[PDB]
Amino acid sequence: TETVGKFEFSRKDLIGHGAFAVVFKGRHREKHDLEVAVKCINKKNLAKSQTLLGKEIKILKELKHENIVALYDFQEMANSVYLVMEYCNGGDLADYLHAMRTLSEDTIRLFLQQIAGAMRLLHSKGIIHRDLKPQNILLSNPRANPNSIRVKIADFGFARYLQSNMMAATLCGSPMYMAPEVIMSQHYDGKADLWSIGTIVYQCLTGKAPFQASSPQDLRLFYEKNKTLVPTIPAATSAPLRQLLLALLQRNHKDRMDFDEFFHHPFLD
Ligand SMILES: CCC(=O)Nc1cccc(Oc2nc(Nc3ccc(N4CCN(C)CC4)cc3OC)ncc2Cl)c1
Ligand SMILES: [Mg+2]
Repeated sequence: TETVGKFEFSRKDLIGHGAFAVVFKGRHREKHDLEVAVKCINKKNLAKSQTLLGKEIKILKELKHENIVALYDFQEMANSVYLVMEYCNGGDLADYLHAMRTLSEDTIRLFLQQIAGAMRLLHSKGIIHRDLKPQNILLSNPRANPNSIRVKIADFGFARYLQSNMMAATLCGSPMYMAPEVIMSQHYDGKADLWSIGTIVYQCLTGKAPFQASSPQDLRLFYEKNKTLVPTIPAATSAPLRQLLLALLQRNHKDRMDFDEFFHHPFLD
């Protein structure tokens, strides 16, 4: 039993062991029914793990939202960092998709409405996530309201503030979810995240990536050679969902849907 402020956990109660964090279940030390997740350095990748967890503290201490995993406390030192976070008892979207194979439009809509709510806060704060993918979208059952299941965006280790007249250029994220401009080593902005979201939505709908390749390098070459990208959308797809996907999965960020359009899109009614 280790303690971090008013919280405790045991390293028996593993949640998961990523390359840049190890996460354990724990609880408040007074209020034992308040569950938490405690994120720790992965010493196999100490320097990078420490950097990412420090960056996550900097971003998350500024974000309170129902659809973003909450940072309850943290403890940063020269050689160790801990985050104490809201426990998401439903696990990740990736595991859910692995079981469901595909999601109905109504479920996509429920989840996407919540993601958009989170993204509205990020966009208003000038923050880009840069690693949106099903492994970083968590589910929580916190319930006498309709559709009480909650989506929570996690893993802000790669996120940054981006001033509204500036472009980012750091290469980070997961190749299969990365916007073309990102993986082609160009300058990008907040619309890179909208591509990632479009690819998650497409994956939920069809069970596949919109643009398949054998490796990151292959996917890059594919985007380089194809000046327009058109995802294959099933004929059964509703017209608002088809239009949303086509507007999100535009190769060129200038042509891609922007935030205001995304938040007010007919599909999300
Ligand atoms: C390798 C999986 C992992 O550790 N992934 C992850 C990714 C992002 C954040 C995170 O931390 C948290 N995880 C949870 N919950 C949670 C997260 C992941 C799972 N998995 C993921 C897939 N595995 C195959 C099974 C369990 C189970 C979980 O509960 C039940 N709740 C709060 C935080 Cl801060 C953990
Ligand atoms: Mg961009």
